[PDB]
Amino acid sequence: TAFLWAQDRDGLIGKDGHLPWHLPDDLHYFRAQTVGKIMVVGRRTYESFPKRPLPERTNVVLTHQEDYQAQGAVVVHDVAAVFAYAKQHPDQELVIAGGAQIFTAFKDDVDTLLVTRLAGSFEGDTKMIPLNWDDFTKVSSRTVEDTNPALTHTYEVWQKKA
Ligand SMILES: COc1cc(Cc2c[nH+]c(N)nc2N)cc(OCCC[C@@H](CCC(=O)[O-])C(=O)[O-])c1Br
Repeated sequence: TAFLWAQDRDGLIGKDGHLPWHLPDDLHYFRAQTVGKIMVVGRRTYESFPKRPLPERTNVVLTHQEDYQAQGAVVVHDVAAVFAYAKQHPDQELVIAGGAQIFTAFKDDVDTLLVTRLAGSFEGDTKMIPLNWDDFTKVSSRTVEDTNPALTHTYEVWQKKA
């Protein structure tokens, strides 16, 4: 299982139910880090995607609303239904794309961290969840410089130690 996210310097992830920034290079990497996989999102992060569902992946939407309708997405109500879906498909990797209430609900079962780190600081209201960064190694780090310098970003792959 991987966590897919992008933060600012301080660990901010969201503002007012949307992204605090617009970064196109990172949302092209959101597409193709999840083209083909089982993508898990909380119900609020699903509703804030422009296309609903976004294509070519399984979108799994976690919601406590028994009646919630998302045509073409896998609508489930608890974590044990996400893993009971992921057990049915042994060839598709599980990717937890957020927000903060879903990254709490799979905190214990993550093995990889796919972080984008923005060099700047943005205003918002949601942070990334606290994680034991000492339990993971940074394997791979690739920087991309943007002509807005707050938007210069590093893509970092972390993998959990034995
Ligand atoms: C709510 O706002 C968003 C937040 C994210 C969240 C997010 C972004 N980036 C990263 N790396 N981690 C995240 N958790 C993704 C997203 O759409 C991904 C869009 C993929 C599009 C192509 C987008 C593009 O043209 O760049 C597609 O059609 O597959 C949107 Br819109």
